Amino acid sequence: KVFIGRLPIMLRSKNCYLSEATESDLYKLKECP
Amino acid sequence: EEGPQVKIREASKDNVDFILSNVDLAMANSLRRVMIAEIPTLAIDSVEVETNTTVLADEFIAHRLGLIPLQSMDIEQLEYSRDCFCEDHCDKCSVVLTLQAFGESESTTNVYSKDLVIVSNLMGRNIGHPIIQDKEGNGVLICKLRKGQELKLTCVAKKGIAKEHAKWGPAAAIEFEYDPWNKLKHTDYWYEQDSAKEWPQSKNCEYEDPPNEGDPFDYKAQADTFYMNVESVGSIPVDQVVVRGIDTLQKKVASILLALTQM
Amino acid sequence: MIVPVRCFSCGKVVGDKWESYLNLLQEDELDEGTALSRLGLKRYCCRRMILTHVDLIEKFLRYNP
Amino acid sequence: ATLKYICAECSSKLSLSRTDAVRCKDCGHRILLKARTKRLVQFEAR
Amino acid sequence: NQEDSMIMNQSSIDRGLFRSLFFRSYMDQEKKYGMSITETFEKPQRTNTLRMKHGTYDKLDDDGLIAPGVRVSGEDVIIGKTTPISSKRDASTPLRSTENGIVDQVLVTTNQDGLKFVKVRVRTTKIPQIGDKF
Ligand SMILES: [Zn+2]
Ligand SMILES: [Zn+2]
Ligand SMILES: [Zn+2]
Repeated sequence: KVFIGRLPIMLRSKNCYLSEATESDLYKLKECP
Repeated sequence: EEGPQVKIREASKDNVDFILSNVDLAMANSLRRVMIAEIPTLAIDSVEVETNTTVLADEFIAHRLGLIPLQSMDIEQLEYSRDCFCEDHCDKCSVVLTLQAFGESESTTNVYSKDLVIVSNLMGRNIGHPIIQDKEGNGVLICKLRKGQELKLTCVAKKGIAKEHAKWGPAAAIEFEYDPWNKLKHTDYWYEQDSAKEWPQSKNCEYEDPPNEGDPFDYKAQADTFYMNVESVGSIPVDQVVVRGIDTLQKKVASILLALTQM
Repeated sequence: MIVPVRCFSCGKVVGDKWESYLNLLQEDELDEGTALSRLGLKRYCCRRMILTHVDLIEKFLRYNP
Repeated sequence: ATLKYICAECSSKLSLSRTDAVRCKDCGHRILLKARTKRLVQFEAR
Repeated sequence: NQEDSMIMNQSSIDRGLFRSLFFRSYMDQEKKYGMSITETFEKPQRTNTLRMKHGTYDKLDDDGLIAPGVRVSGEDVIIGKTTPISSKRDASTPLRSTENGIVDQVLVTTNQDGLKFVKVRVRTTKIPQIGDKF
């Protein structure tokens, strides 16, 4: 409903995009597997 | 026949195993050094980059390029750039190579030493051609390309010696040994129980005779007869790595004798 | 990260050997040791050169542009 | 032919000037690179 | 090789033994002074103020940014930026005094608040020299 600031995210955590990306997805995302 | 004799045991396109009879150690070693550093070869020594869509650094490739062996046969009929009179280089002192590479295929496209091509005029002398000892006829993988990975270079190869850079090294490794049975007592073998049983006997033990226990030490004994193996990287053929090793060393001694005449 | 041209120690051109080394292990199902000597790598200076190299170039190529 | 800037993601030449918007022509992403000098650089082969 | 030191094969060093690759990223942003009083990225010269760097600006393009091919060296200017007042005071970032190298990759983007954001990478190759630890 209401916005109360932004929370920094840990890389490879639940809320990080990279938690579900495959070896090939990462290479595509310019991130090291 | 003459002063120091020679007996070729085994020979190939890239390896000569011989015995140097009737010589001094100093001479046999001076020849070793000359073959290592003082023989002149041709090597890439300027890499002008145009495009590099590669994963690899321009200088990584540049360093890598010099280390490729080039035909150095008729090298002696080519001036050292430094002694030539042109600003930078020309056909009298340098061989110009050109490399163009692009990943046309979906699969990784490779760049080989075969892919370099001479653009300068060789004036009808066996030089510049990259050495390909490869069974498949490619020889030396420079680097790899993906999709639109492009590589455009111009290379200037010049005369030079390995004492300036190991890329101008005409030889791989010179195997050198004398006195297999330690008769000259030039070593005091480290041991636990039996020095003779602990230390392996070299292949050269068949070319000399075991000392016989009850025989006292020969304090007069001197080392002539040296078992050597000169290996060529490819630039110059093995026979010449030896021959030019002998002529270069002669020329060095000659210069001294010649310089003494100006004095 | 791409096979070194020449062995650091004695300078035997180890450059061409790579592709042929990988093919001896994969295809000819040879053990690393025998495969090495088959390419002609006699001294251990040359032997480590191939035997101990990690071809990171293949990883870097996986990155699109 | 000659390119001021190159897009990082879709590697599409963008050859822009100032106040032309730092975004790319198709995908949004501002990333943008500077693309090599035509004044060719030489190296010693050591 | 006495007392914790070591001798190394120069012939091996040439063949590529223990060669390194050193990169350094230099970063800059166009500063904003409230009333749209913003700094700009440009190759500057003389002009009324004259507060400027010793080093050569002649390596910079018209955007005040070196192209990714160039070989930088001394106190050579890497990023050319300028601040006006109430006009060439300087704001340019020169290559670290000690250093030298080749411009590797130059990126021009935007900071979350719409300012011109620039990162410049400078690549060099490190050869194992004498005081080099191992
Ligand atoms: Zn010339
Ligand atoms: Zn070796
Ligand atoms: Zn884009």
